[PDB]
Amino acid sequence: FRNQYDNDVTVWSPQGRIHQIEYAMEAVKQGSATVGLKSKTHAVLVALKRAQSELAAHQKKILHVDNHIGISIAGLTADARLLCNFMRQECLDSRFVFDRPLPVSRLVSLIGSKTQIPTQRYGRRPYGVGLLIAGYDDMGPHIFQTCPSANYFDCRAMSIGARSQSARTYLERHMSEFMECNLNELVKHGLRALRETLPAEQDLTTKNVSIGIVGKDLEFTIYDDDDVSPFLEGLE
Amino acid sequence: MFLTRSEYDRGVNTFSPEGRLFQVEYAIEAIKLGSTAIGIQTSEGVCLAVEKRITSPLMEPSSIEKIVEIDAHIGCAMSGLIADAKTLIDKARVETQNHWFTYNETMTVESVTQAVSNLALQFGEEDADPGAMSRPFGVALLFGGVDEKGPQLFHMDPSGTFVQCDARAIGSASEGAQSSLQEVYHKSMTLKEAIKSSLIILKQVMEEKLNATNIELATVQPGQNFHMFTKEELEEVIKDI
Amino acid sequence: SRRYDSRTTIFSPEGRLYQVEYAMEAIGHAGTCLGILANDGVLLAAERRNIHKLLDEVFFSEKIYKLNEDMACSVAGITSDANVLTNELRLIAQRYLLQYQEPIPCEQLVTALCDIKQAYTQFGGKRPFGVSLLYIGWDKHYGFQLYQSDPSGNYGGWKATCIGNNSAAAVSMLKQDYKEGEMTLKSALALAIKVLNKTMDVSKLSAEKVEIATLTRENGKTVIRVLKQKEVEQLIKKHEEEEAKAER
Amino acid sequence: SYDRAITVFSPDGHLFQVEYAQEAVKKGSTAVGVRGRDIVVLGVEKKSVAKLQDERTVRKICALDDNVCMAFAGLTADARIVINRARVECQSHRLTVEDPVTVEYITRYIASLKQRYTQSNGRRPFGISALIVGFDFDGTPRLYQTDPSGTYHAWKANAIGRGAKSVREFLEKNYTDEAIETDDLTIKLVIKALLEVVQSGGKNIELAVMRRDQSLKILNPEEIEKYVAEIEKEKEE
Amino acid sequence: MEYLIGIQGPDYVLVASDRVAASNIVQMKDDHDKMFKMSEKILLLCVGEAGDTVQFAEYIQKNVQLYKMRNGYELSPTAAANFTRRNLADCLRSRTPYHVNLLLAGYDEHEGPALYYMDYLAALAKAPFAAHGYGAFLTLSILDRYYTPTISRERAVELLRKCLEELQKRFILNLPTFSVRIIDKNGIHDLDNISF
Amino acid sequence: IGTGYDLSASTFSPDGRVFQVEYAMKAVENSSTAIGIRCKDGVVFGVEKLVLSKLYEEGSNKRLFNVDRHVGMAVAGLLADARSLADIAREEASNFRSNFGYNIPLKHLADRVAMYVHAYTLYSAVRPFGCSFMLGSYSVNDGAQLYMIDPSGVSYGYWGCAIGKARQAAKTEIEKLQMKEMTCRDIVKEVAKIIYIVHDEVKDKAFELELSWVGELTNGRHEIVPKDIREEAEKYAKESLK
Amino acid sequence: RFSPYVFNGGTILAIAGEDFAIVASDTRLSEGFSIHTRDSPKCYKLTDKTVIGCSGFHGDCLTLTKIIEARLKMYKHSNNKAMTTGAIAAMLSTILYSRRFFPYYVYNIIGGLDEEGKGAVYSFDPVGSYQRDSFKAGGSASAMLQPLLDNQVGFKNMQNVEHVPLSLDRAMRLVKDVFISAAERDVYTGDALRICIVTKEGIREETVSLRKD
Amino acid sequence: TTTLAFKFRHGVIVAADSRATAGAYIASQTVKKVIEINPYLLGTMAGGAADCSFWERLLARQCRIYELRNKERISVAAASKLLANMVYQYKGMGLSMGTMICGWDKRGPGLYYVDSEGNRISGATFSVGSGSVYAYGVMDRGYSYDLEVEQAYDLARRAIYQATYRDAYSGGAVNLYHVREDGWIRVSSDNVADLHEKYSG
Amino acid sequence: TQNPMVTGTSVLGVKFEGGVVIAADMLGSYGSLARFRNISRIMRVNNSTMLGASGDYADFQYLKQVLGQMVIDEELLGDGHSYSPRAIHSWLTRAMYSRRSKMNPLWNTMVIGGYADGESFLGYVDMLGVAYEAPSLATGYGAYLAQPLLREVLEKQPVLSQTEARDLVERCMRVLYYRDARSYNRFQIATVTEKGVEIEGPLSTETNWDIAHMIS
Ligand SMILES: [K+]
Repeated sequence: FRNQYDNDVTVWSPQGRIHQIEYAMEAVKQGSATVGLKSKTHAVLVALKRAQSELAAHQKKILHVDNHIGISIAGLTADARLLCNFMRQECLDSRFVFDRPLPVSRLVSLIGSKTQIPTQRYGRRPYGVGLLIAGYDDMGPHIFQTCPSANYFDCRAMSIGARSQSARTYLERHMSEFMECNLNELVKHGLRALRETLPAEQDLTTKNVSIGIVGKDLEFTIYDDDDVSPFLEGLE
Repeated sequence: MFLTRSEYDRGVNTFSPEGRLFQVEYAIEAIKLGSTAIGIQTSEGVCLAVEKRITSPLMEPSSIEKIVEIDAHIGCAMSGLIADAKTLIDKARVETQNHWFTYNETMTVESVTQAVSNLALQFGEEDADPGAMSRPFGVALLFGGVDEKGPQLFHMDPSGTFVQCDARAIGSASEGAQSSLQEVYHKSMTLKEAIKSSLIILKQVMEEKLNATNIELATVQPGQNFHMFTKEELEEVIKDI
Repeated sequence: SRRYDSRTTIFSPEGRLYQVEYAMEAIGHAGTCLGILANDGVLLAAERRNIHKLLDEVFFSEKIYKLNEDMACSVAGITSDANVLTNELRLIAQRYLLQYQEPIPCEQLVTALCDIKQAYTQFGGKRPFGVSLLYIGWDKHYGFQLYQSDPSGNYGGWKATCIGNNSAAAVSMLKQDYKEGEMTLKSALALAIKVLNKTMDVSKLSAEKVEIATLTRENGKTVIRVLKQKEVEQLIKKHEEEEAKAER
Repeated sequence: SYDRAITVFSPDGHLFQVEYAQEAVKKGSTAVGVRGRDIVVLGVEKKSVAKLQDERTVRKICALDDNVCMAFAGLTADARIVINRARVECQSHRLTVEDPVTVEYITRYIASLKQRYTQSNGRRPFGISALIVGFDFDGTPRLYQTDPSGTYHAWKANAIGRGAKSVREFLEKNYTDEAIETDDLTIKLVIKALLEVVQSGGKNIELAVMRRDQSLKILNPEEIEKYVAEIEKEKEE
Repeated sequence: MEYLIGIQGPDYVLVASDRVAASNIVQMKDDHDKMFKMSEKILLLCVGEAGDTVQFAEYIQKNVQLYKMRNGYELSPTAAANFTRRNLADCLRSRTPYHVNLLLAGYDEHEGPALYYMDYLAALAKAPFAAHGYGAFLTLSILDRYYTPTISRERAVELLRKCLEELQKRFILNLPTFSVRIIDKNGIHDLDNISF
Repeated sequence: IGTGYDLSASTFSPDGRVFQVEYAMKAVENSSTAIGIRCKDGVVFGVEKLVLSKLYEEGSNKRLFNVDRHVGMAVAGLLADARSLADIAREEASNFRSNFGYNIPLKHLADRVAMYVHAYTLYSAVRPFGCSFMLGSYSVNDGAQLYMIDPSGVSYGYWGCAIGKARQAAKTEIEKLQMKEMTCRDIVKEVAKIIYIVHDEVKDKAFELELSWVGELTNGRHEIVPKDIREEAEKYAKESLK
Repeated sequence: RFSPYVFNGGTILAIAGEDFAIVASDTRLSEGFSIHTRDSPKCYKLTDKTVIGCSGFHGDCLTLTKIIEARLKMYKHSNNKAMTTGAIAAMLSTILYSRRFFPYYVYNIIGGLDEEGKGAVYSFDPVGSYQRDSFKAGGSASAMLQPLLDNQVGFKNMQNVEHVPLSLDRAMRLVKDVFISAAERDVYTGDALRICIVTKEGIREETVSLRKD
Repeated sequence: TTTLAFKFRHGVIVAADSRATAGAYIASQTVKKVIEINPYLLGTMAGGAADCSFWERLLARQCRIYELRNKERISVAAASKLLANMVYQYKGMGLSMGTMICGWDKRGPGLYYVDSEGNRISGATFSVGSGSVYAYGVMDRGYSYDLEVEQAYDLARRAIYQATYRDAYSGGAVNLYHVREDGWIRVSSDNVADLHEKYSG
Repeated sequence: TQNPMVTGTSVLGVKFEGGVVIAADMLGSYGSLARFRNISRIMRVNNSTMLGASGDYADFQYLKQVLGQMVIDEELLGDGHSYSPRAIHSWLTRAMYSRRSKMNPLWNTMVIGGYADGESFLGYVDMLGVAYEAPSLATGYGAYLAQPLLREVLEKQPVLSQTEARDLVERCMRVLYYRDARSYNRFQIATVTEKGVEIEGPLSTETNWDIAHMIS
C-alpha cells in the first residue's frame, strides 16, 4: 500500500536506511539555530531564541544539566526536556554515588544508548531533538552534538537547527583561532556564527540570543536578555 | 487484508517527512476548532477571556466552564477538546498541592506550566503501561497567574511547547485576535484597559453577540486571588464597548 | 503489529460494530432455538442440525445446558464459544450461591454473561462470542422467566422468542399465536411444535430433529426435564391431527 | 495486553472513533429530559414496542442512586456498563463523603470515564449519550448530558438519539416559565416533545418522573394514555 | 467492652445496644450509635476492635445498597447475613482482618423475622436471641429464663429492660443508656432509649 | 525483489530470504571499511574512519571499541547499533567474569553476542542490527582469535577480514599477506597499507586511520596503537601508495 | 544480632538573630568508648542562606545530607531558583517522614536567613516534626546547652533585666561558653567547635578549640 | 500534652498547650499543637507530633483538591472520614495520631475525634492528650451549650491550665482558637506563668 | 551477612608525605580457630587506591570482585578520567549503607588508602556506612590498641616520612600481635605513592618475651 518504508522505525529501506531516523533529523533541522564553541579553557553555547509572535517571549534554548555541564536544544522541546531530565538525573546519581562530577563523555554515551533504545523497537519513535552539550571536566572544555540517530560527535564547534550551514561555514573558517581565544572573543565568534544564520533583515538583540558558558573556574551560567549586552557590544 | 482503512496505517509516534509528529499536527488542527480564548499579562494582573459558544438557549452557560482555577494564584483558559483539558487541569491542581505540601510555598506558574507540558507527548502504544494515553491532548491552555516574578502568562500546545506570552489568543479566531492584540498591546497598559481590550477583541471575533452570559472573564491580580467575574460585574465592563 | 490487526473492537464509519453483526449473521444461520413462557412453566425447543445416524448423543442433551438448580439455557451459534460461555455461566451462578447462600436470580446471571460479552466487544481486540443464548429459569422474585442474549452483550426479557435459522418467521408466528398470560405448559408445547413445523420446512419435523426441555416447579424444587422421544412423538402426532382437522 | 490506539486524531483534527460513537448515538431511541420547578422528567421512545417482551428488562431509564437517574441513547450494553460504574461510584462517594452525590459529580464521573475510553489504549469510546437528571441535597433540580466525547453540559431540556434536533427545536420553542409551572405541565411537555418523533402516541413512550425526596417513578401505560388524552383535548382547542 | 442484644419475636426483631464509646478509663461519647441500617429492613449491630467495626459495617452497607440499586429488590436478611459472613471469613486469613462481633437483625415478607449472630471468626448462627460483650454473660441467663417463642413486643421490651437492669446492678462498666430498635414488616422503628 | 515480503524480520520471502536482514547488510556495506588481520602474536585492527566535517575532534566517532580487558572490537555500519552491541559485549564479558571467575574466551563472547544479534532477526517487534563487527583477543593459553559477526548473527574465525564498503578489495589485498608467519609490528604496517589502498580520495575526501592491536606485545591488553607506531605505519602506507 | 543504628555522638546548636544565624557543632566523632576522628564537623552548607546541623548516626547523617543536596539541585533545576529556608525545612520534614518506619537517627537543625533577612532556626526530630524557634540545641549535650540559652537568650527566670536584642558579638560568646561547659560534662562533645554564621554577605566559619579528653 | 475542643452556641473552641517531651526532658515549650489545616477547618496535635502534622497536612492537601474539583467547601464530616481512612490504611504499623478536627459547615458547628487506633466520633466536648482527664474534669464541670464566647474562652483556658498543673508532660502556653461561621481566630497565647497569677488572685 | 563466618582482624593505615600505608595480617579466623593462614586482605583497586578490609572475608571477596570489575569497565572506557580514591570511598560508603538499609549488611570494616593529584587519602567505611577521613585509621581491636600510638605520634608530628610511617605501622602491628587473640604474626604492608600500589609480604614482626621469666 503506502510507502511502507517510512512509518515504522523497525523497517529497513531496501537502501539500508531507516526513514524515521532521517525524519527525526529533519525535525532537528527545522528548529532554530544553535551554535557552540570551546577554547582551551571554556566551552560556550549561544542560541538564537525564536519567538512565536512579537508579543511572546522567546523560547528558552540553553538548559541547565549539572553544576558543570549544559545543553542547547534544537527540535521537539518536550523530547528535549525529557532527555535533559535524564541527563540531570544521571549527573545527580554520579554525584551521589561517587561524590564527583560526571564526565561529559560518559554522560553523552548514556544519552546515546538511551536514544538508541527506541531506534530498534516497534511503536517507539526516535528522540526528535538535537542537543549541543558543552561541559567542563578534568579533560578540559568539551562540546558535543547528539543527533536523533543516537549518534553523538565530539566537536570543536557545531551548529544545529535552521540555516545551520552558514554558521558551520563560519566556524570552519575560524576554527584555528578558537583554542587561544579568551571568553569574550570566543563568545563573539559564537555570536558571529549565529548571526551568519539569520536573514539579512534581522540582527542579534538581547531578546533573541542566550549565552551559556562553562569553564575552568566558572559555574555553568546561562546569560539572558540584560546580561547578554557586554558580549554583544563590539561585533559590527 | 481488505477493508483496512488508512486511518491506522501509521503509528501514533510516527514522524512526517518534514519532521513533525502527525498526531501533534492533527491536535494542533483540532485546536483551530475550539472556542477562541484571549489572555493578557499586565503589570498589575493577568486577564483571561473565552467565548462560551452556546449552541442552544436550553444549555446553561454556568455549566460550560472553559476557564478554571489551578490554585488561588494560577488560572487556565482552555481551547479545543475541553474533555481532554480536564486531565491536565487535574494534574496541574495535584502538582500545585503537592508543591505546597512538600515545600510550604506557592508553585511558580512557569513550573506548573512545565509540569503539565511534560504530559503532552507522554502518549504511545504497547511500549508503555496500560494506563498510557493513546493520543495527544487536543487542548491549548493559557496558564495565567501571579508569583514571585509577578504576573505571568503562558501558552501550552499539544506539542508540549510552553512559552511565556505577553498577550496570546488561542482557538478558532487565533489569527485575527492575535493581530488585534499586536495592534493594542503596550507593556505599560493597566488591567482595566486589558479587560476592555480583551472583550473588544472577543466581540470582534465572536459570531454571537457579546453579552454577560456568552463569555467568561477572570483576573489574577498580585493582591486578591483568582477571581471569576459574574453578571452585575461583567455588564459593568461590557457596557463600555 | 498494526498491519495484521483485524481491528475487531472499533467502530464503523456509520457507527456500527461489524464483528457483532457478522457473528449475528452466523447465529442466524445456526440451529433454531425457541422458548415460550407459560403460566406454570417455561420450555426450550431447539432444532438439532446434526441428524446423521452415526451420532450417539450420550449426554443429557446436545443444545440444552443446565446452568444451576433453577435455570437452563440453549445456544444458537458457535458451539465452542457456547461451551466457554456455559462454563462461565455455571461459575457465576455458583459464585452467587457461595457469596449469598441462595440461588442466583436469572436476570443477574444473564447480566453477568452479557457484561462479559460487552467486555469482548469493548476492548482487547479479541473477536466477540458468536453465541446467542436463550435462558429459562425461576426465582423467588419474578417467577418463571425467559431471556435472550446477543453477542454484543444485549439481553431482553421475552415471553416468546426464537433465535437461529428462520427466526423472523418464528417470531411472527409467535406474535400471532401467543396468548398473553393465558398459555399453559401444554399450550406452549403445542405452539412450539407448530412453530418448529413451519421453521424446519426442509426437514419435515421428525421427533429426532428437535430437543425440548421444560422448566416447572414441583414441591418447591425446580425440575428441568428433557422431553423424551415418546412424548415428543406424541406432540408431533397431535399437531398432525390438528392440521388434518383444519381441513375439515 | 491489547494496546493499539483505537481513537487517533485524523487530519483536520477529528477523532473519527468519537464521531462514529456519536453516529451510533444518533441511531438510538429518542430520549428527552426536562427540568421543572419541583420535578424532573425523563422520557424515552420505544421502537421495540414488540408485545412479546417483558417491559421491565429493556428499561432505558435507570436510577443511578436514590436522587440521581439517567436515560441513554446508543448502545444498550455500553449503557449498562456505564450505569453500573455510576452506581458503584455513587455508593463509594456516599461512604467516603457521608452525603448523597450531587448530579454534577456523577455526571463528571461518567464524562471522565467516557473521555478516558476516548484516549486510552485498546478500547473504543462508549457509544452512549446520557441524560443525567436528579435533585441536589439543597433541593435544586438538575439535568446534564454526557456525549461519547466526554463533554458534559447542563440543559434546561434536551433530546438525545434520533430526532434529537427536531425535539431540541420543539423544546426551544416550547420551554417557557409557564410550561413547567406544575408537574402535569412538565409531563405533558415531555410527552409532546416525544410525539414530535414517535410513530404512535402512548404505546411508544417510556416516561419516568423524579420529584423532591422521592425515588424514581416509572409512569405506567395507563397514566401515559391519560396524559396523552389530555394533550389531545388541549390540541383540539 | 460493648454490649448488643437481640430478641426475635413472631413478627419482629428487637435489638438494643449500649451508647458508650470509651477509648480510655473515660467515656468519650455517651450517645454512640452502633446500629447500621443496611436496608429498609436490615440492621447490623457491630461491635469489636475500633476502626474495624465502622469500616466493615460501612463496607457491607455500601454493598447492600449497591445490590438494591443494581437489582431493584433488597437482599433478604439471610442473604445479607451470608454475604457479611463471607466477607468476614475471606478477610479472616487476609493481611487486614476485621475484629468485629456482629448481630444482623432483619425482616422478610416470606422468611419472617430473622436474627443472626457472628463472632469475629465469622461463625454465623441464627438464634432466637443473642448478645455480645461481657454483658452477654450476665444477660443470656435471663433471656433463657424468661424468653418464649411467642413473646409479644411489649413483653420483649420488658425482658430487655430486665437484662439492662441486671447489667446496671451486677456489671462493673457504666452503661447508662441503650438504643432500642425493632424491625417489623413496616421497617426499622426507633423506640425510646432505655436510660437510668 | 520484494515490496511485499520485506516489511519485517518475522516474514519469509517466497524463496526463503529474510529481506530485512539483507537490508541491514546493505546498510553495513555502505560504511567505511574496517579490517582486521590475525598474526602469530595477536590481531591488529584498522579503520578508515571518515571525518564528515572538520569541526569534529580527532577521535570522534571511534570505531575501535574495547569490550573487555583482552578483547577489542572493530565496527562497521550504523554507529548507534555498534555502540549498543559494544555495551552488550561488555556486559556479557562482565557477567562471565562474575559468574565463572575468569576472562571470557573470545570464542564464547562471539557466540553470545552473535546470538544476541540473531534474536533481533526473528521478530516483527524489533529490527536487525545494522552493524557487522569484529572481535579480537590474544591469551597465552588460547592464542590469537579473530571473529566476525554480521546482522544475521553468524560467527566465524578469520585469519583476516574486512567489513564495509571496500570489503572485497581489502580482502583481495589481505590475501596477498602471509599473516600466519608475521608479527604485530609488521601487521599494523600492512593494515595501514590495506586501508590506504582501499580508500578512495575522490568520493570520501578525508579520513583518519584508527588502529589497535591486542597480542603478546601488549600482554593480552587490547590497546590503541601508540602514536609513534601509527605515524610510522601511515608513513609507510603513504610511501607505498606513491 | 544486627543493629542498623549506632549513636556517633555530636552536638549541634543554632541561634537565630535579627540579621544573622549561627549554627555550631563539635567535630568529635565517637563510637562506644572510642573516638573516630577529631575533625568531623556536623554543620553542612546548603545555600548561601542556609546551614544544617546533623547529629546522631553518622551514616544517616551523610545520606540525609547528600539527599538534601540532590533535592536542592532538583528544585533549582525545576523552578529556576534557590530553595528558601522554610522550603528546605518543609522538604526535610517530608524526607524524614519518607522513612517513618525505618527512621533516620539524625537530629536536624536548620539555621539560616528567611526571605526577610532575619534569622530562622528550624528544629527537627528523627521522624520529621519541625517548628520555628529562636534557638535550639541538639545532640548528646542538648540538656546541658538548652537551659543556659533559655536563661540568657530567652531571659527566662530573670527579673528586672532589660530584654536587650541579641547581637552577633554576644551570641558568639554565648555559643562558645555553652560549648566549653558542654565539653566539661558530656563525653561525646569536644576537640573543636565549628561555628557557621549565616549573614547577608554569606556564610562565615570559625573554629575554636576545646578540650580533647 | 493536653488539648480540648467543645461546641457551643457560637462555634467550637479549641485549646492546647505547647509542651513536647522526649522522656522526662522538655524538648520545647512553644509547640503549635492546633494544626491550621485550612482557614475554615482546624486540627489538633496529640500523640506523635510528626504523625499528626504530616497526616493533617495531607488532609489539608486533599481538602483543597476537593474544593478545587467540586467548587464547594469540604464538610467537617468528610474531612474527618478522609483522615480516618488514610490512617486506617496504616493500622498496626505504629502511628500515634490522635486529632480533633473542628470546623463550621452547612450542618452547624462540627467536632470530630480521629485517632490512629481507628476511632471517628463526633461530639460536643472532646479532650485528647496525656492530661486529657484533668481537662474533662473542669471542662465538664463548667460546660453549657448556652455559654457566652468569653465564658467559653475562660473555661478552655482554665481547663488547659489545670491539666498543665496536674500532668507533668503538659505545660507551656495556652493557645486557644475559636471556629466561627466565617473561619477561625487565634484569640490568645497565654502563658501558664501569667495564668497562675491570674487564677491565684 | 547477618552473621559472619570467617573474619579478618584489625587493618591499619597512616598517612605520610607522599602516600599512605595500610597493613593487615594474612589470617582468616573462624571464631577462635585460625583456619586460613595466608589469605591476603589488601586489594589494589587501581593504580591510585588500595583497600584493606576487616570482617567477613566472603563479603570482602564479593566486594573485591565488584570493585575490580568496576575498575575494569572504567579502563575499558579509556577516556582519561579515572576513579579517585575519594570516588572509591564514596561508592563504598553508598554500597554499605544500601546494604544496611536492606538489613543485609556487608560485614566488613574497610580502610581505603590512595594518592591522587599529590594528595594522600585515608578513608574509613564500616558495615553501617559510617565514613570519614583521618591521618591514621585502625579497625577493630586496632582501634583500641594501635590507634592510640598512631594518634600520639601524629599529634606531635602531623606529617611523617615513608620510613617513619612504616616503622610506626610495624610497631602497632607488633602490639596487636601481643594483645589481640585474633591476630597472626604474618602480615602484608601496602603503600601508595606516585609510583602506584606495592604490596610487601608476608612480613613477620619480631616479638620480645623477656617478661616471661619475670612472671612467677
Ligand atoms: K569532652
